[PDB]
Amino acid sequence: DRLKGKVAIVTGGTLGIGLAIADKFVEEGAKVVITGRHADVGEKAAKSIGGTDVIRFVQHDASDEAGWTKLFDTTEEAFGPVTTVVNNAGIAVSKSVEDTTTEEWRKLLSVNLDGVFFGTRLGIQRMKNKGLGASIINMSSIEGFVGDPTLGAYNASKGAVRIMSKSAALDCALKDYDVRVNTVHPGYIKTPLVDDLEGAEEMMSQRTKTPMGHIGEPNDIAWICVYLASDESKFATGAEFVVDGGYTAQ
Amino acid sequence: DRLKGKVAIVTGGTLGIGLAIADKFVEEGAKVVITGRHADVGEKAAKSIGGTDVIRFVQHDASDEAGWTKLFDTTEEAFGPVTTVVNNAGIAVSKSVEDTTTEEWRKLLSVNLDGVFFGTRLGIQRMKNKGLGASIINMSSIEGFVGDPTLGAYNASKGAVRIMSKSAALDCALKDYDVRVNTVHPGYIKTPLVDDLEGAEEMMSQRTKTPMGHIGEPNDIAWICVYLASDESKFATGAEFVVDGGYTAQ
Amino acid sequence: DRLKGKVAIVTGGTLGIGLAIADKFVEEGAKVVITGRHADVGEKAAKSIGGTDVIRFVQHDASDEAGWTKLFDTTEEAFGPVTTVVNNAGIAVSKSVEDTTTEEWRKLLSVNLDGVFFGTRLGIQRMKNKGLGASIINMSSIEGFVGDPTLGAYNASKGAVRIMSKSAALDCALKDYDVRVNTVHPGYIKTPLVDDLEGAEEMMSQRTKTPMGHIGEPNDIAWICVYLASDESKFATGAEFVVDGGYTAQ
Amino acid sequence: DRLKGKVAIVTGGTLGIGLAIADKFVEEGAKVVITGRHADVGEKAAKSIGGTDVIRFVQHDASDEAGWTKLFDTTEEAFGPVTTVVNNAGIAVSKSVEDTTTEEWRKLLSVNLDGVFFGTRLGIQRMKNKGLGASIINMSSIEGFVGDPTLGAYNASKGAVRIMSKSAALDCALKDYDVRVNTVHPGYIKTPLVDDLEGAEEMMSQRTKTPMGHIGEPNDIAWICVYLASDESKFATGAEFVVDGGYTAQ
Ligand SMILES: [Mg+2]
Ligand SMILES: [Mg+2]
Repeated sequence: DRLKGKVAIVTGGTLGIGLAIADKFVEEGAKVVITGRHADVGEKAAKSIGGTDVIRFVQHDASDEAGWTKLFDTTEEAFGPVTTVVNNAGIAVSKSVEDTTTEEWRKLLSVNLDGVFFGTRLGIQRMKNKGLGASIINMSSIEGFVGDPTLGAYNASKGAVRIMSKSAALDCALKDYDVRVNTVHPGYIKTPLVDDLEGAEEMMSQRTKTPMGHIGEPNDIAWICVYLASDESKFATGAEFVVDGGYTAQ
Repeated sequence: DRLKGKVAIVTGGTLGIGLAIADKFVEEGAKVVITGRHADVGEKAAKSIGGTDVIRFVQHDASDEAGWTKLFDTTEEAFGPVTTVVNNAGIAVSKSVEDTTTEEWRKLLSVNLDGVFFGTRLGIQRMKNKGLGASIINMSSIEGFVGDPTLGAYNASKGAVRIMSKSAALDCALKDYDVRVNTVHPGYIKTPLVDDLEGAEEMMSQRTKTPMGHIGEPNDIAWICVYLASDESKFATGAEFVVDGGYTAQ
Repeated sequence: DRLKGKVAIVTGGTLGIGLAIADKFVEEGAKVVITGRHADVGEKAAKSIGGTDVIRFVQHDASDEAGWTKLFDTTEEAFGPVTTVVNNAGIAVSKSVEDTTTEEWRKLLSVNLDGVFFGTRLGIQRMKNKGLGASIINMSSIEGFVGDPTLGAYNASKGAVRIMSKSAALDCALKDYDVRVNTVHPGYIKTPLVDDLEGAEEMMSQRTKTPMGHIGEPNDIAWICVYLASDESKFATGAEFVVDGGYTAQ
Repeated sequence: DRLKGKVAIVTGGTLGIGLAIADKFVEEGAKVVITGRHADVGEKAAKSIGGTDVIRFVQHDASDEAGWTKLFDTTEEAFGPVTTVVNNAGIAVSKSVEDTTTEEWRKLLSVNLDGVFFGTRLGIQRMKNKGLGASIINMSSIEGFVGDPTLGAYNASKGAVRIMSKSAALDCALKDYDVRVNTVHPGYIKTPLVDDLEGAEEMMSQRTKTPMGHIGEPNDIAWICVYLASDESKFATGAEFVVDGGYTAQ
């Protein structure tokens, strides 16, 4: 068990990428709380992985600052001290910077940026100085690395997460908090969200997009998260982890 | 005159970096509108560079979305079609991610991020398809590249500006808008803000910080902006320009 | 066993980083050939990890092009088809670009650059199209990311390894070779070489160097290589993996 | 005259990119020595820009270490102390890492890497501590940033130049040598070399390659070199300058 004794919060954990991360975390012996906006989906999501001795659903909107403090108390009350925060909750808008409304601009940043900030900030306050091998894993993207002309606000959010985590990682390092902070940069990953977008996977699978000629699967992101959640990565902080089938290598 | 016929809006243009950018722009034959929050500082700032045939002050808070539209109308009414937007307005908070209040978080992002978004978006809408050699120059930072443990929210903002601008450049490139978008990444620059911070220049001048052993001067940032504003840089877009005395090279 | 059925060649595998990589690889069920220049060191290195059913020493200088072919034949004869090449062999010279003799320049590049090229090229030729989950792992450095004023030729080499590997990954991806190529970028790692350098660990442990306040240990590099060698990382190619205690994050 | 009093050596200066750099340098008032392997081409190249009071051809192979010392003596004897070295000489091979012969591997690195090293090293020794506003400009590439599956050895060379220059820049900075070192990263630039390759510009102009939909012209690289050669860039060292029509921004 590579995550023995670990206690993790995975936001957006009821579907797609966060679901697999949750799945593999429990598999490696961690206790897990997954968050989502819908109780029915969330409960069934948690149950699909295991019983309440290893995983629980908690309804939480990642942009809900007050809820974050509650989320931590509930998790600790369930499983004990939190060791791992995976800020995975995120939304995407398909708009150019030119075509981005302010309502869209602020809605997306509310989840993608403020949510990652709330979880990082709270995670540091709660996990520092307890010798937990604590780990904050902030879900950025390939869109944190390069631009996409139709993902303006998303790019801003993922680029914001990338460098902020470095800020967080340095602080924790310098203050011996025993908290690492890192970013994971998924390329295109096959999720039900992508399967809803007609022709999207086909677009993403083009060699000019993803060199390997296919997009990834949620477990590809899950395994890199396990590495970063485990003490195997005790010397890695402030770094970006790219799993994109070669998207950003060209 | 390398900026002949250019018409520029320089936000935060009444002091430090934006002041010199304005100064050199007029020197190269551009017409310039500078923005600031204080009229007494702003008017005198404009007068120190030239008369109203080449430069004007406009009171505007860069986080003021509605004001951005007024700013464009006033500039075009004064000088004709805008060819150059310099998103330079920005504030800094000296707090770790851990110690960052949400008010500080939102105040800083409102100027540093929303303001760059407002000016980029409006700038694209207003400058596209007019064959102006149009140029959007977004002021990021060395803090868009690496972390600083006491600049959490600032890192987030400058990282957001870095990758969003890339989004913007691609769209403009792909759509033949004749608008380039680029980022400038100043290192430590001697400004009245820095001279107000006791011992700050001395900290920034340490070789572990700035290899050259001194910090820069506003004209150092001014000249790279001129390059980016002129048609000498017609093939440069979506790229980052670093002037930091070697800060990020180590 | 995360490396079940894997067959690996670890160059420079008799000491420090390559030693632990070899150690953990066998631990995860891989068969391993380690290379070195000295038989007494090498044989004992192999014996310390296991018997000849799981690990063997082979005397080979990584700059030895002809030897590379012998190395592959011996490994396959011993263990079957090679699935994993770890280009880890490398030397360092403590000279500025200014003070670098051409002999030092060429000696270092012969091991650090030519050796990684020889092993990548041969590895691709030998491992492609066999459905092995084949993985080339090229040992770069933090010195592939940023400069060091007293490591001129080393920077050149590690920067060469970083971008060449990307070339390699794309080709393998685009041609469906089933070979991934990635780079690992160790920061300062406690090795017998470092313990031989008086005061070196102390210099590397300074917060201006390594934020965490200590340097790493060979197992820190070992575990990221395992990740990259296993099918957990099947969607990762052309990417850089940084384990440096935060060195490059500031 | 932005290059008043400057004395520059431009290798590969008889054609394409180096030719324009030479052209614009003289235009900005610098004295220039251009190098090439053919006397007839070189002489006519120099004459096309001006008389021997402002530019001279010198036959030199950039991989010729001994010749470098001669090149410096001849230039200084002609125009006085050298202030600017532009390492622009370079060759490309269209081979994958897999398909790269060692003869090709070593030939390309001999010009692209050893040549840049010889010029950087010699430039530092000769230009330091003379208050010349000295500038070393090393021609890397977009291929110093991302991989290309058919430019294996080229990628290695341009990635090597990128990080080595940082090494050089840090050293000069830390030692107050008054020498900056920087890299320029051309994307696709229309040269007679490209015009010789059938369908190449058409390939390079595809939106999936260069967002702007066309490739650049030698003067695009020329102007960024002028900036870096002038004292306008006195605070820029160890940085990469990307002029690629958006190639690397996606
Ligand atoms: Mg750094
Ligand atoms: Mg790319």
